[PDB]
Amino acid sequence: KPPKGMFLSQEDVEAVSANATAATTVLRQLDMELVSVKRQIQNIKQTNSALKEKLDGGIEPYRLPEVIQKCNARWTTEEQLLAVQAIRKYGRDFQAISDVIGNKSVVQVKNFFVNYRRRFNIDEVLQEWEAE
Amino acid sequence: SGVEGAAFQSRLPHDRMTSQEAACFPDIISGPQQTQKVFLFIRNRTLQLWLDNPKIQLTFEATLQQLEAPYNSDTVLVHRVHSYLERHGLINFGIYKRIKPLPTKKTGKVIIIGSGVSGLAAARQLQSFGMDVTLLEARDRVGGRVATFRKGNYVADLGAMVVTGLGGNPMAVVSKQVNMELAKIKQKCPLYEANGQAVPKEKDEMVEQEFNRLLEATSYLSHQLDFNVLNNKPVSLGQALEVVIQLQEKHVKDEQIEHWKKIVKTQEELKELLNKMVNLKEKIKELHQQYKEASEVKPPRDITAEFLVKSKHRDLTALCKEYDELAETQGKLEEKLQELEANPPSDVYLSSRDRQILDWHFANLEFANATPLSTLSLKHWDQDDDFEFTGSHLTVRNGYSCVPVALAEGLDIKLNTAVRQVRYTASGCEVIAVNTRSTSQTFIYKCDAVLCTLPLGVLKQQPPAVQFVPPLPEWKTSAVQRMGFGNLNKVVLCFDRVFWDPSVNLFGHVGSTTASRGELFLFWNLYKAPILLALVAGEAAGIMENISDDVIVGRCLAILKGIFGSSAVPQPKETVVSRWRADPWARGSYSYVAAGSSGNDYDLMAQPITPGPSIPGAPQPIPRLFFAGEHTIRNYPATVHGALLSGLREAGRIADQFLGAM
Ligand SMILES: Cc1cc2nc3c(=O)[nH]c(=O)nc-3n(C[C@H](O)[C@H](O)[C@H](O)COP(=O)(O)OP(=O)(O)OC[C@H]3O[C@@H](n4cnc5c(N)ncnc54)[C@H](O)[C@@H]3O)c2cc1C
Ligand SMILES: CC(C)(O)Cc1ccc(-c2ccc(C(=O)N3CC[C@@H](N)C3)cc2-c2ccc(C#N)c(F)c2)c(F)c1
Repeated sequence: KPPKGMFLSQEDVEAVSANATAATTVLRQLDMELVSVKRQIQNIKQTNSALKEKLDGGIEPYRLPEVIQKCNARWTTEEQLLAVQAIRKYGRDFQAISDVIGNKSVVQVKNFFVNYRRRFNIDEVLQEWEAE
Repeated sequence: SGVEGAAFQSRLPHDRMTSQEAACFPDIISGPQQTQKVFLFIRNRTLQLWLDNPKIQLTFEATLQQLEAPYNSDTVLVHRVHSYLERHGLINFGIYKRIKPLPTKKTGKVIIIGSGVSGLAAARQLQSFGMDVTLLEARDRVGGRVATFRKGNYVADLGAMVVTGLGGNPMAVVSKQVNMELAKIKQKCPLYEANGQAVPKEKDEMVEQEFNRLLEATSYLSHQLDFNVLNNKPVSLGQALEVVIQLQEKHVKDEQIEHWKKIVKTQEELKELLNKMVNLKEKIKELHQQYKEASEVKPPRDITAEFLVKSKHRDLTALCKEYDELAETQGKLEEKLQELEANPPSDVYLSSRDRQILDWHFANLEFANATPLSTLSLKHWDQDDDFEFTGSHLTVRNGYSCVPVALAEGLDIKLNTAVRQVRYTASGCEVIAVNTRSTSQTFIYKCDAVLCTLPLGVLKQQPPAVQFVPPLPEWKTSAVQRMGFGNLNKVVLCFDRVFWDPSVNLFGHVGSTTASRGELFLFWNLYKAPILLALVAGEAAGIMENISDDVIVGRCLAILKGIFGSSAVPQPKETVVSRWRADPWARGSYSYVAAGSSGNDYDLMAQPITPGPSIPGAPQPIPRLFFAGEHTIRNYPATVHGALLSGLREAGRIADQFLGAM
């Protein structure tokens, strides 16, 4: 209804036109609520600027050089044993367990859980992972 | 249509009968539509004839000779039409050659107060109708607020210089009869701020758009949002502007508030993140040592400590996956803070260099309405806007006084005769005037009817310049309290040397305050000779009436020195100064629709007065006291045409009371 770029609700109107002053209240106080923010901005620009000083370093010094170990389904007593222990640190997480061992596919790791499950009391290997 | 163009030019609708032809053709309009469509032809034709040449009287014979049948046929109703039109001043008004000379069978005495256009129009009309008319004018000349200056080859209207279009303007006709040279006026208005250097396009254009945007805004504010009474007082136009503007100065702010409050939602998100990222870099520095430590334990090894290296190596590559996501997701957030911190909501509503130019756009408004916007009714100030003429606004190049004067030829005008008292009663009226030159010399005019063109200004005067006996009824007087009589004034600067730009008609000057927006806010050349007019409007013009002549021609020259340079602008060969509110035969410039008035007041102002009965128990008399001029005519106030129309009108009205039959 009002021409383009002109702003007027019986709300905004009735409020610049109660108390013979309450126009220069509303217009000349919002910019007080505006300055209060322009400072909160400043707080955080410093607060964050500080944390950005703590990250100069990156994590470049701490990156273990992750090599590809060409997968396998030869399930060594070596790897077999890591697996039980991994079950115990991890459970479910077929990925981590395979990430640990160095050759499965969550395929082959999902395969031990069940297949080798008979022989290594994996009941009591996951019953310790529900408690610690 | 062409015959319908005469209806338009006569301010009537070609396709329907008016509420007023109905008046006195209630037969035709009650009845069948064929008869109506014929009526209308005759009406419009008869007009077209008069118009197609208005410097000679159009008899009934002439109108019949020129109608082809089937309209030629109803010979009686063609008479009926020609007579309505003749009376009500739609034809055969202003200045003509009379084919039928004045019958000296004169019939009724009417005293008309004032030789203003309102007056002279009715006067000539009434005398055309056969009637003894005498005009009583306080001034030493005719025309009143049509006031033209002349010394040597210099000429300039000190009131009333525009023709607000010829499209349905009666003055169109008059200007044919008087052969007044009218000249158009060229759009271009260069504004010059307090310094003397022009405003540029860009800015100039910006503010007009804003001005206009701002007015429309008030109109919405009024008609739609209904902001028509802040605290049992009617609302000024000016008040609504102050409000509209203020809400534009709000918003502009809340715009900023919402933008910075959008930045913190960001900054504060990236903080909640920089924390996850610093604390990971902790879990990482550490976990890594542990994997250096357990990896140090060189092999062969038992499988619990092979598993220790194996497991810590996974867990460290987990966290570095994790922390790397967090620093994609970080520049994702320092991206958002370029976008926002880069282009912000707008700084301000209006520059103080702008709100200053905007003040000049308002001064222009205060000028044409001849009043402070403080005072204009919001609901009603523009009520005359549906009726504005077509055509370009023109200016009277040869001095507008030529018209009054023309009109006054052949009329009993008693000049310097200043009505002091108007008495009116059942049996007739007594008007008591005095001579202005000696106040003591007392005159008495007896008549059947008084027509009062006394200006609204004058009518308002307290204590009263003119006394009504008996007094005017509360309703009429109340109307006068209510309506607005406004004010403007003019400085007339006559030079030898055409120093402004010839191709430029008019150019503003921008005042430094709001309070001072009116002071010489505009300058106008329109005359063959080297004359510039300096116009004063608004709250200003009221005050500039006090400041001496030389002082005003001061600032006149000053702001011309600015706009043009001390080298270029002479002293002026001749000067003159409006000052209308002080002139006592005026008390101002023209009417306006004060807040709390409506257009209805203009109709109350026209309503004639009918006295009490002579001998109690007598029959209800006729009306004795009538009213014309620009304050009476709600569709055309504060104009020459409106005045002239009001006169045309009362004359018809008076005739119908005192000669009824044609
Ligand atoms: C500065 C100015 C500029 C204007 N510009 C324009 C314009 O550009 N275009 C436009 O269309 N209109 C304009 N007008 C309006 C127009 O001039 C008038 O509306 C018009 O002349 C009104 O005629 P009137 O007959 O109503 O009143 P007036 O013409 O004032 O005449 C009334 C007469 O009554 C006389 N009188 C007053 N008191 C007494 C008394 N006590 N006894 C006896 N006689 C008395 C006066 O002296 C005067 O002669 C302007 C007016 C002013 C002041
Ligand atoms: C607009 C600009 C450039 O400022 C010059 C200009 C042109 C026409 C008018 C005008 C428009 C409409 C009207 C006009 O018709 N109205 C509406 C009725 C009443 N409200 C005035 C009158 C003028 C005008 C009024 C006073 C003087 C004087 N002196 C003048 F020369 C012209 C105007 F006020 C100013």
